[PDB]
Amino acid sequence: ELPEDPKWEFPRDKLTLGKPLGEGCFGQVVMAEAVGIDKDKPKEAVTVAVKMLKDDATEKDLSDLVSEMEMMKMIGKHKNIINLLGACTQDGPLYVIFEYASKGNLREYLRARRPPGEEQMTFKDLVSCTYQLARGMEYLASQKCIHRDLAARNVLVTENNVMKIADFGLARDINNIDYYKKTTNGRLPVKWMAPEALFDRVYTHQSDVWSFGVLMWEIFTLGGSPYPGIPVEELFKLLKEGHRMDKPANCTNELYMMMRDCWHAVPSQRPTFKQLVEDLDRILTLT
Ligand SMILES: */C=C/C(=O)N1CCC(c2ccc(-c3nc(Nc4cc(C)n[nH]4)cc(N4CCN(C)CC4)n3)cc2)CC1
Ligand code: NA
Repeated sequence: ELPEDPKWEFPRDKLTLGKPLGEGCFGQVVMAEAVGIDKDKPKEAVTVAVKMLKDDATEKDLSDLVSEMEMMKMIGKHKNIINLLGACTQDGPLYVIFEYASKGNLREYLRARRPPGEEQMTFKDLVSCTYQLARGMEYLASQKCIHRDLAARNVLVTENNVMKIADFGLARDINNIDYYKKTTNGRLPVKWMAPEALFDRVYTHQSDVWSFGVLMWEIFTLGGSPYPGIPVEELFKLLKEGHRMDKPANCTNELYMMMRDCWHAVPSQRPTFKQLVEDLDRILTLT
């Protein structure tokens, strides 16, 4: 069925599925206890998150879940990327086992910390969040990975408020895009997507940078919805004409100019992740 990969395999007898965390796209995610998944402590149970198919799964859903698991393998480890811990790939349903982030996705996290007009985000927190995600994305870029679905909803927050890029279902090696074919990039959410991904059917690191701009806007509006009141059907005409989202209130001119830089029409005129990391480092240090 699936070719065995001993390096990553995890005994099913050692995994105890628990309460569900939620559902979307090609899968479901449940909380679980894994005994000895940290090999240095073979009798310790760790709380983990298990991604598996839903009952109404399609062939494509399975393909996507396999693709995500395989991608997590190719990427290697980093503090701001959700860690693959192992997989049950043999003699039963596909379980992809990830490190557990207790606080769920960043969009809901930020929305829950909006003031009345479960605590409050400081400016420094927002910049920190942004910086962590830039570092994650820089590392990703260096591993030849394009994520293609960057967005607040695809970031998980740990118990200690560490930001972890997640949901690698759409992620590709940079060389594994079907350039110029009309079906290419057809499953990317339009409001986070670089124009060239649609108009040219390509996807480079600079396309991810565009998405990161949108994510920055989400962060600074505390989980606001991009292009409020503009239907998806009308976006791409407005973008060709040079329309861009206005500056969020609790955001500096400098950080807004960085967003606008990520949204440069010309992909090559956008900053790299490395430049974003350096700039955010400087700003975070100063605050
Ligand atoms: C469509 C893209 C895609 O691949 N999916 C859609 C969204 C689905 C989803 C993912 C994650 C959660 C989720 N996860 C966690 N923790 C977690 C998950 C992982 C892999 N590691 N840690 C926690 C939560 N919550 C929900 C509300 N609780 C109050 C807090 C914890 N939710 C849900 C859905 C995946 C597939
Ligand atoms: Na089914």
